[PDB]
Amino acid sequence: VSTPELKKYMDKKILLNINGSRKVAGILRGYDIFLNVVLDDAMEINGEDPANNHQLGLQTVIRGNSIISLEALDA
Amino acid sequence: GIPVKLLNEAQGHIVSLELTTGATYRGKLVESEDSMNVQLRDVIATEPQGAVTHMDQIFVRGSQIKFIVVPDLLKNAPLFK
Amino acid sequence: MVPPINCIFNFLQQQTPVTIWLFEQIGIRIKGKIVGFDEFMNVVIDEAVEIPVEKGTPLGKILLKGDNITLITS
Amino acid sequence: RPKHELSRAELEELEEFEFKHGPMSLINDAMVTRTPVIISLRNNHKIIARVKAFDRHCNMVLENVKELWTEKKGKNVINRERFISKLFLRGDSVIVVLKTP
Amino acid sequence: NTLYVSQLNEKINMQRLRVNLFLLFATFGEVLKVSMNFKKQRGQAFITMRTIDQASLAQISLNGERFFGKPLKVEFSKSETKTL
Amino acid sequence: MKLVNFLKKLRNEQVTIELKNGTTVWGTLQSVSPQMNAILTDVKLTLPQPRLNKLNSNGIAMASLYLTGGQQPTASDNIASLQYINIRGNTIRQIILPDSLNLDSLLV
Amino acid sequence: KIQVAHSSRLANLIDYKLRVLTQDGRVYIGQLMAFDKHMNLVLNECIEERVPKTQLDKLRPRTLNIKVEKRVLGLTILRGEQILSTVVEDKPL
Amino acid sequence: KATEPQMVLFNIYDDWLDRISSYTAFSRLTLLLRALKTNEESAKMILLSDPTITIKSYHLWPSFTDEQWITIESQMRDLILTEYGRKYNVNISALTQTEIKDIILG
Amino acid sequence: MKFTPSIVIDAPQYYVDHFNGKYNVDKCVILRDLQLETDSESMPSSLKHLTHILDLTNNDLIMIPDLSRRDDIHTLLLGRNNIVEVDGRLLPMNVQNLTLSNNSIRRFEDLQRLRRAPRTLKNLTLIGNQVCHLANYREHVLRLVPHLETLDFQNVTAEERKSAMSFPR
Amino acid sequence: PVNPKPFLKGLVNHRVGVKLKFNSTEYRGTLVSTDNYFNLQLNEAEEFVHGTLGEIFIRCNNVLYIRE
RNA sequence: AAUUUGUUACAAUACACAUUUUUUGGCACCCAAAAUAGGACGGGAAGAGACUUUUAAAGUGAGACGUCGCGACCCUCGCAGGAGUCGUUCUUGACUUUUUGGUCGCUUGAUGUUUCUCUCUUCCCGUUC
Repeated sequence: VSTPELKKYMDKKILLNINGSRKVAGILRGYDIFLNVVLDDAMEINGEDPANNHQLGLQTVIRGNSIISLEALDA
Repeated sequence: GIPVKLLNEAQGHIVSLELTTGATYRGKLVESEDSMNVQLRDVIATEPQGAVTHMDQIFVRGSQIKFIVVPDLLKNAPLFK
Repeated sequence: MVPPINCIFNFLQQQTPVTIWLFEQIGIRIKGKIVGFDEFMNVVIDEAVEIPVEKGTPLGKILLKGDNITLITS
Repeated sequence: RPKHELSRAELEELEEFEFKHGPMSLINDAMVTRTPVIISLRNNHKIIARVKAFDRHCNMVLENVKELWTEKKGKNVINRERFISKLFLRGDSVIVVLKTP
Repeated sequence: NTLYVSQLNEKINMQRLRVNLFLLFATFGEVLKVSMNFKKQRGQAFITMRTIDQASLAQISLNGERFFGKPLKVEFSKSETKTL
Repeated sequence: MKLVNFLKKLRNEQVTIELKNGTTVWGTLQSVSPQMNAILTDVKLTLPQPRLNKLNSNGIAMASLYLTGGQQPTASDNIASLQYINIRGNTIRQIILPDSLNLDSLLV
Repeated sequence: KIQVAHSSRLANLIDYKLRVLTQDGRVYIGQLMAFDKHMNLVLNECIEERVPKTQLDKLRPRTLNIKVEKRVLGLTILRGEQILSTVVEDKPL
Repeated sequence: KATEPQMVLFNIYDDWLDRISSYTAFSRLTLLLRALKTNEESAKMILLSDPTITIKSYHLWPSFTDEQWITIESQMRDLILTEYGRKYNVNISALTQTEIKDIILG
Repeated sequence: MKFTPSIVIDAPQYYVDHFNGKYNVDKCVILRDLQLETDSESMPSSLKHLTHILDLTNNDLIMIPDLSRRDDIHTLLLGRNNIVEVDGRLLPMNVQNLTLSNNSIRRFEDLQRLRRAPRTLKNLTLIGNQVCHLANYREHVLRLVPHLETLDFQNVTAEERKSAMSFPR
Repeated sequence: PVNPKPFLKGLVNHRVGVKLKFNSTEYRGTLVSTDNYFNLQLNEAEEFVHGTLGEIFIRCNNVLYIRE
């Protein structure tokens, strides 16, 4: 019905937790009414910052159902 | 419904959040929608295991929210007439 | 802005291969060529293989439900 | 064609078609012919039940249904059977339902 | 109704102090307010009662009573309480 | 057709509402909402004992059962008795209705 | 203890102190004020009570005394998704 | 489901007559025929009571090994025994075979 | 008059004690000056309604006994009661405080009634009782109280608790 | 450019396996009909997790994927 | 020389909705422990074994978040959710200002999560046959 308001967030590098375990960081591109969030230059954060972190793809889309909290690391 | 309208009445005030993942986000509420998904400003975070951090801005999905703590003085607010 | 399902339509026509993560309970991730999709984000994948989490077996042209979708990643 | 375009009677003809011609026709033909059905729930407990009634959400009324549930701890198994004369079953728990010969 | 206490042990905790006060004042009458809202401590506590008579009695009896080392200075309040 | 409209004619009957937790509720039934929210009156709600060398029962259902305030201290097994429980609709799994009532009259 | 009206719905009861059960095994006790279509309700002065894991072991079948760790949170708004069942504790002031 | 007059052939006996001798199976039929009136709803409660049981497609009766059927007909008699009994007000012990037959046949 | 069920029913259970819990019951027309000469009978009429606090202050009660299983009850105010002995097995796990000021409890009678506990109460006031005057009464009360958080407003001194424990050993 | 619904309309009365999300169980059988929600009906199905099953109804929420 | 009837508006209840944001379920699983004909079970205290620490002598499985508490060589004055203003008449509305505890030890507060590995003797108090 109503679109979520991310309007200040887009183009800013953002960390968001996928499910209980996961945390993905990427530059937010677009979003929809289900909160499905597509972002680019995705990276999967882990305990060891440079080591266990591995990039996903040039463009990644996320189902809004697996989104828990969304924090922007940015202005 | 009244429960969501009270959340809209709590904008700009310090509120507490319990996500169903077990964490606790206490801080100032900037935005809220009728889907109960809110965004909070200058918020202290408590992980499910107790580790506490601080983040400037946060957006949470309403489906993952469990309870929201609202400043008590909203109890007598006109919604409940 | 690039709406997410627009991006998926750019996965359909650009014929780029995608890896897609499922829910954390199932323990497999699918990868293949996304052909077409519905409003519910349930997608048909041509030449798909299921990898447990590289010896996974090839699937086929397979319809995958959107309820179990977590990530769609190129 | 989406459902919000149709009128009040077109939904009734649509539900009549879906029950008569469709997947749930397996249950409907099972209700009229008095054929016992096997139902697996999410719980993992299987009921052999005769269907008095069913519905869109798949919730259904069964009479004389028998419940079969096994449990194991450290690979020690026991099979338990429970008989209830009347059952109303909410449809979200079920997964597979088969029609016995 | 209200009775403004003074000259008491500041070293004791707030909630505990309140509890103690409640315990003390239950003999005279029904204590409406457990502890003073300001909670500055160091004696300053307003024991709100239901009846004035009870309050009066309390004032009479517990004037310079030994509570946590020091003698409590009982006195009637200037302004009426918010609850009353 | 909404089969929930059947349950609304079962009012004032002894029933067991067997929930998703495994918790079972015996009680007299009152008005059932269109979402299948079921409100009962005099209810004894308990958890079955899987025997199986005393395998551990539901850990969440025991806590939720003691936290109703209706569990009495001297109960040897795990039960609680209380008046007026209101149950959300999505929690219900099975409903065992009495043997006496006839379906042919109520299922119309 | 307290006898609720034999036919009383969630609308009939207001300002009664309730006892709310969630899916996670914790309880919110307090005065109900509003509620909604999907049954997310507003409690006035609410205290969440929880059962200790050692306490949960004690609750297993054999006078029991459980130490129930609880914390006070005023004027909350619950979510209908989490709510499991509701019981009445007291009657209004 | 028939909106038109027509002749239709079906077998009342089904499994039980096929299993057990013909004199006895009519008697088991008559024990049933009295009973379903006295079983207003418990019929489908008692006949389906064993859910393992299924009705054959050609046949009408629930096909079974016939031991519960002897239990079914006995329970059904007791329902007939009480319903005939309660209207006239007789004790269950006072009921005798000559009375039990008079209940069956009358 | 005598503490009946009707009286209990009548009692004002509206104004909740906001310090802790809810439902601060005052039995009869008013528990403060009710004049219950006999022991607290008909406790079942309350039926553990609700740190549930009951004020029995300014009443004739001789014995702190006759309670029904009350899970909620955490606070007992018993001020101006002619208490002599308060031995019971009902209110054991329940209860966090006990105010016994201006009563008739004996130094030996109070000690005898409890019989000792591994853990009990948490707040206790025995002020204006004959026993408190008695020599080594504070030491005897600490030994009897077993575990205790307070003794007549002053906490049993940590060192005093240690010495009392040594006396017990 | 096939989408899901025409893909199910093209898979009618063909042999299709369906993997459920739980035990990695797949029902292999001839599809009969589908609903709007993609409820499934199957004939001559076989359960793989080894058995043979005459007729099957599969609710929409429990299926993981559908293949031919 | 207040009651009843009719009409209008508002509020509440029931006629709706299985497709990621609440009600047609991501569902379920760690595993194992009492039987007899003076005896068990719980709680508290003491001793010992095995654990830890120092170079024989010291207490009881170990390592990590918080939670409110026992001490204080510190700070600190001491009586006012409420307060002010304006409208209005003997206490009401509209508009503005914004919680004691601020901290440190704990010579083991006291106490819950989460990973790994493998108790006996003596006294005191309650319950049961």
